[PDB]
Amino acid sequence: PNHGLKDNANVKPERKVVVSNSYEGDVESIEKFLSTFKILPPLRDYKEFGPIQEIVRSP
Amino acid sequence: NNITFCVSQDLDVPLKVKIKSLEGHKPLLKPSQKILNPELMLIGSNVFPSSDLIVSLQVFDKERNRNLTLPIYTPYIPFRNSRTWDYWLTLPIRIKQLTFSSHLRIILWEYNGSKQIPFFNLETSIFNLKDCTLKRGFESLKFRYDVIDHCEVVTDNKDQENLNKYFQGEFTRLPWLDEITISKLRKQRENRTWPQGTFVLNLEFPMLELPVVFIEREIMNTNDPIEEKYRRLERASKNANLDKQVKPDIKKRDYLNKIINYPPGTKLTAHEKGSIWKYRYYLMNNKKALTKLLQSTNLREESERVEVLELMDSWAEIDIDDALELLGSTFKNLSVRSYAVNRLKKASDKELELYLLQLVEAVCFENLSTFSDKSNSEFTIVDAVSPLAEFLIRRALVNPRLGSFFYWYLKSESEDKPYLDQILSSFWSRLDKKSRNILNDQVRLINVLRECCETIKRLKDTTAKKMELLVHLLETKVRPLVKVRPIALPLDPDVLICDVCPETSKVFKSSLSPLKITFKTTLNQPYHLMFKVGDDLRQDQLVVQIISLMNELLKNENVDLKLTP
Amino acid sequence: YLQDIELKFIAFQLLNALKDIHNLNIVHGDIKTENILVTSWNWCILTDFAAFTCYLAPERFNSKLYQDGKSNNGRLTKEMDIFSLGCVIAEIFAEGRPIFNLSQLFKYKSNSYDVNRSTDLRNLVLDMIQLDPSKRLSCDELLNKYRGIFFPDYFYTFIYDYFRNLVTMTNTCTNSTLEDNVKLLDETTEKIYRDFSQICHCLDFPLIKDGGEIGSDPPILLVLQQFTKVSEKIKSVKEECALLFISYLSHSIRSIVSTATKLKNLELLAVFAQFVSDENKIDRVVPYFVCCFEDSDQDVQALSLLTLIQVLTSVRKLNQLNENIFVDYLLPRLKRLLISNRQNTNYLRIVFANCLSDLAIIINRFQEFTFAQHCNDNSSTKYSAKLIQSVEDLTVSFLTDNDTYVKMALLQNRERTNDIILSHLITYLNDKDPALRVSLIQTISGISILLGTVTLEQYILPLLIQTITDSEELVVISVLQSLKSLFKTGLIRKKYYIDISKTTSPLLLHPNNWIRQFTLMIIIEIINKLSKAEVYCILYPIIVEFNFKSMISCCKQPVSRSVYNLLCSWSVRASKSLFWKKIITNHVDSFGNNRIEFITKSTVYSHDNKEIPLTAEDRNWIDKFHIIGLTEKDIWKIVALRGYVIRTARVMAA
Repeated sequence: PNHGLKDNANVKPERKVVVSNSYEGDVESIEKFLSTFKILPPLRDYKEFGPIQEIVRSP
Repeated sequence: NNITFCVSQDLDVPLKVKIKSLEGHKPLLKPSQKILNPELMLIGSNVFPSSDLIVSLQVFDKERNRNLTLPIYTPYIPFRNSRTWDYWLTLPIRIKQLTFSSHLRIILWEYNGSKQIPFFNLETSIFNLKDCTLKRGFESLKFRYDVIDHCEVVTDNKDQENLNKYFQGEFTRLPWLDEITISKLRKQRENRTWPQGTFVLNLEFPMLELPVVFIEREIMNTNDPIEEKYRRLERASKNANLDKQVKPDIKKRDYLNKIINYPPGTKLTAHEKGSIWKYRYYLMNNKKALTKLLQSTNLREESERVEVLELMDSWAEIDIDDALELLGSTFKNLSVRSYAVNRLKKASDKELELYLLQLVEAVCFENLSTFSDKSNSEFTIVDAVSPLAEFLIRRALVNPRLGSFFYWYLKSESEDKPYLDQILSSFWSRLDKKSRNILNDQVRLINVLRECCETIKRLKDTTAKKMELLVHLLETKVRPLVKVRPIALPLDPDVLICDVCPETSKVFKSSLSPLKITFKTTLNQPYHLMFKVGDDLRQDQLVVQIISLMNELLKNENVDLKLTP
Repeated sequence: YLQDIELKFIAFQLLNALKDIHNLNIVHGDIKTENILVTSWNWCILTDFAAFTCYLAPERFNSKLYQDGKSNNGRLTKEMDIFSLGCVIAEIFAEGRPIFNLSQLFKYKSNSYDVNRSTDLRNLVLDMIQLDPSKRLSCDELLNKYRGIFFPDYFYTFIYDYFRNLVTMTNTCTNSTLEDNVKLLDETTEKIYRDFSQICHCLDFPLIKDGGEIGSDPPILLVLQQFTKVSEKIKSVKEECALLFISYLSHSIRSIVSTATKLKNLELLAVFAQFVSDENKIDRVVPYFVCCFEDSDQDVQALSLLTLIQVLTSVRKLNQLNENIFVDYLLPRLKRLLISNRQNTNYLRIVFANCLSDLAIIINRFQEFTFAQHCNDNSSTKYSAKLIQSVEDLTVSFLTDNDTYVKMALLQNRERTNDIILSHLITYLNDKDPALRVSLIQTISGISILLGTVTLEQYILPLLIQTITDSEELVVISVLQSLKSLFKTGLIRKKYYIDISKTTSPLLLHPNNWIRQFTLMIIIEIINKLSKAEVYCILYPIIVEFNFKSMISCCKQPVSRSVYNLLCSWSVRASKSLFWKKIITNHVDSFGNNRIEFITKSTVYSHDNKEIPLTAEDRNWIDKFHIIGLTEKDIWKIVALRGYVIRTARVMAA
């Protein structure tokens, strides 16, 4: 992990969420790897079945 | 530890693998030793040795079937304890260096009997098809004699344990129950299988982060051929093996001599350079063939430099006119500068006319000067402040006029190069006699005079008003000229100036605001002089010196073009 | 160097194809000059419309038909003029000097010329040379008249490869990075297609590629780099294979656009498979240049070592007398390139070069082959012999430099070099020099016995392969085994390997009799390897009756008869070393205790006498904590020596 902190001093890239399209090259395997993960779990929420209400509480 | 995706060159260091567990076949002593059995009369007949399983690791390269990685092997404990290690091991190939094409391999070498120790074989893949190196994660494998591999079921469960290491969304109570999952992974020991001709091993190589891999980058620089390649081939043809040196002669010697008669600044070809390399005899014979042959070869290794520098003092002394060709910065060779300085040791009156180019040489005189500067600083670390350069120093100390010329030449170079300012002091230290230094200070007052002219150019007034003011300033300057003693003249170093006529002076109407004054010399004759400030005259000055030198070249032809230098 | 027999014919063929295509484009008449065709790293000829002092190539038609500008005639030309100009240019390319002169034109007007310089080639050229329009040059007809039936197809595939090169050859016009991209891509595609392209003309089953792994899969596909060899230059070229296209692709591979460039240069080194003396020299010369070239990636050294290994696999006698001193200087250049950036691993290259030392001796044998070749003449046998002798005396210095570099890499500390010294010791047969190297390796073994004692084990195991004279050093090696008994368990197994290795070939009976007398007594350990080392005692006894009694004195087996019965004996010798390890822990505990009191109630036995007295009550309860059986009554006096050994292991600490 400390070596990962030294690698953080080297500071390569990464993203948790969606990132912009990377430049062409051998990284296309990593892009295809990004396309190898299922996505749009949240997109199914706003997609259909009308709108979404909010929580209203009481004493 | 953190997970993140990091490419090959992006990733830094070399791989390492921790290895722990196995699967007992139970067919022998638990170390896979000797193949135990009640039939052991045959075991004495088959001479079956008791082998203690140990391991070895090396990587099959790229599936290109080359060899890259390092074989490595650890110590021996009971393999009847099933040799549970979790022992880390490594080799010297980085991830940046690691080709995405690569594969791991392992050979389990036991310890059996007389000249006997067993051998088992296995292989696997380094990174993912997703480029993550073993997902930088824990795993389990299976292998037979050949063509066998690893799967994930309970190893897929273990891979989920690696998903605990792979940082799926997690919480603190989940961590305590991950201690309870240390109890669960403890419970995972229940596994059972009884295969044959093949075996299983539990091997975890969880890292912090998911690797990624690619090729290394590169640099295109200065669909084309290049310079260094031609150097490669030409240098490959440069063998010259049998050392016997013939001394042949033929009609081609004249043509070769003509080939050596080419201009100094020219760049010779390959065959011509070799023809000049075998021309060493005649090259030593002709004095004009020296510098050309010197540029016909490249000195890097001490091998060529040996015979070169050996023939440096051996060859006939070159013409001083052709000596200016090898005196350039194009050849930085120590022996070259040395021998040239020995040839330039004689300083004529034309050296004073060559002082302009000598200032250029002085500007180019610095190459790897850190050592020399440190050498001077070594002797300068004692008392507080308050090489052809030695030849230039001796020539400067010899004649006071030449020293004044060197100082005046240093005055211009002082602005461009800061080292020249201290080099002027080194020049003052180069001249022991202070007799010239007094007149040099009297001529140093001319800087204050130019400052006075600039002071006269500071205020803006009418043309006639500035003229009368220039007359008054010429009178105030005429007072100082009579007050101070005679100094060296700008026109010639030999002539000395006495005073200046105030009313005979003039003023330029140009934008540069030049000053024209007639100064009576020590020869009792008026001399008109035009000076300017706030501009660099080095261009027209060097051009004027070139005009004078060319005029000398014309005078050498015994014909005068009547050009005023 | 780039000029070759088939090369000129190839370039001329390309020019012929281009000219024929131009003739098929319904456009021609471009003036032919020697400056038209240009060459690149691909070593290919490329002609341009602008061919611009040099001797001009005249058109006979436009010349003879010219009067007052042909009565003010406009622009005119034909394919015939291009055929004659192309002819003269082709001859100029063939000889190296052209035929163009005023007297030559006058001779053309004289309808006669003296021919001095192949039959079919001369006729086909004379067809275009005699009369362009009249004699019917017919470039297409000559293209169909091409001699080689093989060469035509090979240069057809090379024409497709030339289209690939065109793909590589391809305000704003074209991008700068597009060149590098086109290069790397051209190379990768060049290899990927070089599989099947090799399969096309003159292939072999085994290779270093994937498709080559499939081809070698049929022919049985430790660690070494090997493939199909040259076999005396393709059996003296039975298929008549000469190709400079490989050298062209290598010269194009001289550049590098990625790390795929590694596989590119490797593919070039594979393309070196075709064996040609003069060509192999330049090909090998390129490799070292590549070595000293890129300090960026460490892979450069590896690829260079690969190409160098191929050069070692060339296996050809020296064509030029320069090959000796050129190799001697080649070693020095590699030595200069051996000095480089820190933390880089040159160990593999060291083991490789050391393994190639035998190939260096073979190079000396190649110098002897040059001497033998120069001895074929009269009054030049003794001269070549003396020359080879002097060159050998001069080669002694080169061998001294090599041994110096070897000792340097061995002294370097970077333990990977020590493992690289294994292959060095394997190939050391070429070096008959003194034991000084083994002494340096012995001091290295001591310094390893200090810190890297685990590696000292592996090195010592490999050190048993010495197989050298002065057997008096083997006694010191036995003492080094007693010193190997110190700590590392791997050193014990290694010493067992050395024990079997020494068991194979003996030296002195009596010394080894007492040696094995102690060692077999120390061989009673229950360790898996200790049993293996204990099994060598029977093999030792094979090499009689007096020795049988002397061995029967210390014999622990009453029922022992023979080797099988000795196996039953060892089967009855089964013991547990766990309580022995705990006993060693008690020994270290005693070392932590007070041994100061010598009271009761130095020779070899004095150590044991001092060992027993070390404890009284503690060792008793410790003896009561074990199995305490009659089979556990064994004292194992060797555990005292191993106790002082472990005391040295503890002397390596506080």
